[PDB]
Amino acid sequence: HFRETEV
Amino acid sequence: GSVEEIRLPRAGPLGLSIVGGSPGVFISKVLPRGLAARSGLRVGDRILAVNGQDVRDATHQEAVSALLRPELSLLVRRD
Repeated sequence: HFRETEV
Repeated sequence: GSVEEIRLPRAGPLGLSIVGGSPGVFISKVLPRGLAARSGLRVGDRILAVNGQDVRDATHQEAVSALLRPELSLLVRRD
């Protein structure tokens, strides 16, 4: 639904 | 009310996750132990700039790329 990216 | 500068002394992994991008890019997660948490970044922070790079209207990937440049100074706003 809302792309989330680990950094 | 305020804009804030959150600076991360990078070792590499930041320990944060972001959501949004092209209605703005927001911190969605901060790993409790990670560098981002230790440096004071907080979930709900909206990332406005990274080391002087304006990311207010940045793509999601653009924001990721800005965060992974080779201290990491993040200008953030909280709604």
